[PDB]
Amino acid sequence: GDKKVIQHLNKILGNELIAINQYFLHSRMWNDWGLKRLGAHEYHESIDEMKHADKLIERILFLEGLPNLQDLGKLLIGENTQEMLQCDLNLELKATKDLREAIVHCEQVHDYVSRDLLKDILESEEEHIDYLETQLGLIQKVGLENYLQSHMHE
Amino acid sequence: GDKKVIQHLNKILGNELIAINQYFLHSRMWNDWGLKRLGAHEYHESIDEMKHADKLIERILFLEGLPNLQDLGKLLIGENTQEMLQCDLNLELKATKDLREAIVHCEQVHDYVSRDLLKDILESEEEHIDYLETQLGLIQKVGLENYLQSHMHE
Amino acid sequence: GDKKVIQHLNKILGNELIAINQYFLHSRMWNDWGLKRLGAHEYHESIDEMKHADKLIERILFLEGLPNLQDLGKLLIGENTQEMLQCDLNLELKATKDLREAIVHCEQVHDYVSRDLLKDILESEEEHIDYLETQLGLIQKVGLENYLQSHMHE
Amino acid sequence: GDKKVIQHLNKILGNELIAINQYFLHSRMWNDWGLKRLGAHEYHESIDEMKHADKLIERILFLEGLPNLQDLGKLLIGENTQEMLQCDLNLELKATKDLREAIVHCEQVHDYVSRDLLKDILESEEEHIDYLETQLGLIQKVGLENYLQSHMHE
Amino acid sequence: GDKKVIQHLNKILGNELIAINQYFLHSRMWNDWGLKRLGAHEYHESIDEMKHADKLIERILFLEGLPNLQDLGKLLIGENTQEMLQCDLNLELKATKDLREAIVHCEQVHDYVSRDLLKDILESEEEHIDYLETQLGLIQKVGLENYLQSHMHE
Amino acid sequence: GDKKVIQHLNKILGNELIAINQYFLHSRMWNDWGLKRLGAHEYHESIDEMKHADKLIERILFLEGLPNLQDLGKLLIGENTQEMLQCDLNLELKATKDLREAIVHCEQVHDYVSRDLLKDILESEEEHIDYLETQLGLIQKVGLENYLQSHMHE
Amino acid sequence: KGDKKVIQHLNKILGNELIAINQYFLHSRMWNDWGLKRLGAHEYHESIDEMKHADKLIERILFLEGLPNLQDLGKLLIGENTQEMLQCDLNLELKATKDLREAIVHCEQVHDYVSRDLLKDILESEEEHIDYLETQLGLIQKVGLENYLQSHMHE
Ligand code: HEM
Ligand code: HEM
Ligand code: HEM
Ligand code: HEM
Ligand SMILES: [Fe+3]
Ligand SMILES: [Fe+3]
Ligand SMILES: [Fe+3]
Ligand SMILES: [Fe+3]
Ligand SMILES: [Fe+3]
Ligand SMILES: [Fe+3]
Ligand SMILES: [Fe+3]
Ligand SMILES: [Fe+3]
Ligand SMILES: [K+]
Ligand SMILES: [K+]
Repeated sequence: GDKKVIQHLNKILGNELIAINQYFLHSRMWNDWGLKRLGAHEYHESIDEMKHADKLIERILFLEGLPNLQDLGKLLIGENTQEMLQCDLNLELKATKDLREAIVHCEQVHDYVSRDLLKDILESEEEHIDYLETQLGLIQKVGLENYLQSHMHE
Repeated sequence: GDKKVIQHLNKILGNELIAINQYFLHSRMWNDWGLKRLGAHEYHESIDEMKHADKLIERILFLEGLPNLQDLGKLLIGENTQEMLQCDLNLELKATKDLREAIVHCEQVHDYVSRDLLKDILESEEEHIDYLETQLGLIQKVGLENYLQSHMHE
Repeated sequence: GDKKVIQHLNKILGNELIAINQYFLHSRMWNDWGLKRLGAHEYHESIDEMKHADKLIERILFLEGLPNLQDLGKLLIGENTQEMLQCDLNLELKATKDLREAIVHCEQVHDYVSRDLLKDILESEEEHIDYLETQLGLIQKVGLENYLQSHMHE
Repeated sequence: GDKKVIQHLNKILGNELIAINQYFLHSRMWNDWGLKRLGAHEYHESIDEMKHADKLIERILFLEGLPNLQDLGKLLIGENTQEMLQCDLNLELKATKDLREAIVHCEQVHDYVSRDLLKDILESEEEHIDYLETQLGLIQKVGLENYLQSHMHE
Repeated sequence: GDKKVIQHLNKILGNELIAINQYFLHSRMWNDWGLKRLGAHEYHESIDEMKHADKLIERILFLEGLPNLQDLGKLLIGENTQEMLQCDLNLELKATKDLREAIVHCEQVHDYVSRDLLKDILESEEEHIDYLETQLGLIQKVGLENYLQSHMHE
Repeated sequence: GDKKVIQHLNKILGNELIAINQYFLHSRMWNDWGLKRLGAHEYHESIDEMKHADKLIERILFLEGLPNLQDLGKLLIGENTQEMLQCDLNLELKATKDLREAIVHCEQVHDYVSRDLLKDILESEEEHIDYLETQLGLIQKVGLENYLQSHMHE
Repeated sequence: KGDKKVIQHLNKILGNELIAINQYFLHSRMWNDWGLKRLGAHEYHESIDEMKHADKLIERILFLEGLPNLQDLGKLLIGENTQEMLQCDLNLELKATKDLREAIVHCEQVHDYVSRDLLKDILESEEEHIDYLETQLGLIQKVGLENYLQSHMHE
């Protein structure tokens, strides 16, 4: 296994480990505030990131690298719904950037299986961005109090 | 079966007895107003309190005491959804305090089974607090009329 | 809502609230004593009286008065099976009486729907009387010990 | 069959005929404006009143009088959700009153089956009253636009 | 594992061993006599004590202590029903006492899991006590012959 | 019932009571050590002796003797798998022998039903001997470590 | 509004579960890579138990109005064979067991019995795990390392 691929993989893994904690905490927060629809959705984003992290891990061990679950980067914890979303969105725009750089590297050293995995993960983070923007947009279109009312119940 | 524990059990029973009538009256008031989702939850709060009552009466009789269903304390009856919610919270903060005081005493006299009964009751009373705090929070985040709107239907 | 009708209702409601606790304690006393068939029967009487209180509370609120769950008259707790029965009977003989008086009044002011409610409650309370007198009768016919023996199991 | 009781039945009938049409039109109006949930409720209100009319007609016929389906009094047709609710409420306050006198007369000449019929009808108009009052108050408590909103979908 | 806890556990275990044999013998005695409902209830008490023994054994072994099933204390074998109940009752009073001591010692060295295990055993022994006291109480109220009569058939 | 027969019976019962505790202990020991196929088979051996005891108790009693659950003989506990198996085997050899003497004596006084019951027990204790001897021979044929390995998992 | 020191023990305990979650997950995946699929699966389920404890701790903290700290990750004890891996996990549980015990005493002190109760259940579950670990380790001595890994190839 090419040595920089494993580094790019562990960099993505770093990004997924942050997201898991950022999204989990954010979910629980929304739950404790009684905004249980945002709590459910955010809870699902978090489980998603865990499964990306799992795939990455298996891939690294396969290529004979060392998965680093030790270094946890910086959690972006908002203190209200709108910040909370904007943070996740910032965290995604970042992982989106790193994912692209990795896929480039993989393509360059003919590691097409790793490229494929990254490509799948990227499709999913992009779906997440779509959800996030839409969410922010809807707040402008219906107003914050309404938007929040609509995520009280499931 | 120690006599001071039983004074405690009667005191807790006295609190449940107030909650029952209060919650139930609040339920019927929310229903008369068309706020049926609030009505229905309060009713279930009322019923949960009826089950704790039963538990306390059973325990007391077993311990060879005399359950007091006669002295009924002060109902805190609000006259709108915010006061009503606040009164229930004042009641559970009170009821929670006497629960801890009764627990310390069971521990002291080694009445572990009554300790456990009281702790179950406690945890439930603490979930009720979570509910009430969150509701009050929601009214702030989404505005009174939206919160009430989201509580018309079940 | 005629002002005196509401008094009549709140007064009946007052009697239902005394019946609830009396019968419930009676229930659990019998249960503690190992007379599980009386205890079960009495527990259902206490539930019947709870459903009556509910009907009454709603009607009062519909009539735009204030249900009074704060006042609690005198429980008649007995100390043996025969006394407990005689108590529940005294209490129902007294309930029956206030019910008739309330019906007379509803008729006079033409609140026929409130009268219908009470006549339903009435009938149910006369069935309670019928059960009570039959039990007292049975005790004389089979003897106290036989009668209790037939009420150990469900 | 008493001459005056039949008169009273035909009067109660006249009131039902009016209600049938007023509620049916209000139903279709709310349906036309996209307020499909008021539409549906109000449609059921209309249907109850056709069942009352049918009951009344059979009774008149059994008592050998002539049912009068020819005289239709004044429809109270609102022009917005609030005028429409108030029209129905005025209609039902008037109907209730006629019912009360009708019952008094039946009682007087011992037509207890006609009184029983009219009392059932009465109860049902009182529930229509409870429904209306509650809506009117919901409107105050959630605001006209939130109220209309919650009544768009079924 | 703390050495005094393990001695407590082995002591309790010793109780349960007594109770298993006592309750079982009392069970077959009652069947032999044709009092099958007492026989069957007493059999299930015996079984219950076996489950408690097992759990104790698993715990001791886990705390690397050595389970003592070698020393069997003194049985209290009654000679008629009244006496058999009272024995079981004395045994359960004694065992209760020891359970409470074990629980103090556990809490004190911070063995909160063995505490929990004991608190659960205790509550079950406290239920056996209620059955016991109750049966003794019933022999008074319905008389001895009647009570045995009521316990011939299952 | 012959006075000697009962002594023989109470002796066999004295053997089953040992076996029960010994096997039960051994069982929990193998489960502690993670050897769950031996733990579970040993536990079933326990249950089997519990059933034998129960039959002896019933029979003794029917014969109007006093079952003796008081004297517990000498548990033979091993401290490794090989010893445990060898102990259970020693104990079963000793029981086998007591059973044969009892059978002889029953035949002599013509207590053919007790002979039959002991004969059913005997065939069961010889099945167990078969198992043990086989286990021990399997330890020679495939090696200790292999044998234990083969008994780790259900 | 919960007691400040309780919360601190709570975040502390949460902090222990975040380590267990990662340590256990990596061990699970390593054993999988090696084809020790039975150990893989078991460790995976141990990782999941700890994600669940963490979830309850996060809910409690918030309920008591504190700030859950998912930001500081303590030190993962990664072993490099099956015997070290089990022994690391064991160390990790003796450390967790301890912090848990102190946090419970504190709760009893300030009468927060609902938080005590939550910790007492986590505690039990970690003691269940120590039971498994010690058992596996002892099994390695009784049947031999090679046999033992053999019985943990398949599920
Ligand atoms: C001594 C005080 C009371 C006690 C101990 C008590 C106890 C109980 C219990 C144990 C239940 C069964 C819960 C279940 O469904 O599992 C119940 C049900 C109920 N209670 Fe109470 N209660 C009390 C007072 C009241 C009061 C003041 C009301 C007011 C109306 C009330 C209304 C009801 C109603 C409507 C039910 C539903 C039963 C059914 O519909 O099947 N109770 N109660
Ligand atoms: C404006 C005049 C009326 C309109 C627009 C109207 C409309 C309707 C409609 C749409 C139905 C549903 C039937 C189906 O789809 O199966 C219905 C049912 C019915 N109508 Fe009418 N109706 C009117 C007047 C009356 C009158 C004067 C009566 C006198 C009795 C009446 C008696 C009934 C009865 C008994 C039913 C069946 C209700 C049931 O399900 O039991 N209607 N009506
Ligand atoms: C006087 C001595 C004992 C007798 C006569 C006895 C008898 C019995 C009997 C007849 C059963 C029912 C089994 C079946 O029908 O399948 C049983 C179950 C059981 N016994 Fe015992 N036993 C004795 C001692 C013990 C001891 C000392 C232990 C543990 C130390 C024990 C543990 C158990 C357990 C765990 C069960 C299973 C209960 C269940 O079904 O959940 N027994 N016993
Ligand atoms: C922030 C710390 C974490 C928390 C609070 C957390 C929480 C959870 C929860 C509550 C579940 C649902 C459990 C169930 O009911 O089955 C879950 C599932 C799962 N978690 Fe985590 N987790 C965390 C970190 C991680 C990490 C680091 C990984 C991998 C390295 C991971 C991988 C998984 C996987 C694979 C599942 C199963 C998903 C599925 O199949 O539905 N989690 N987690
Ligand atoms: Fe949404
Ligand atoms: Fe809500
Ligand atoms: Fe509505
Ligand atoms: Fe009866
Ligand atoms: Fe009985
Ligand atoms: Fe629409
Ligand atoms: Fe028989
Ligand atoms: Fe295994
Ligand atoms: K809205
Ligand atoms: K009899």
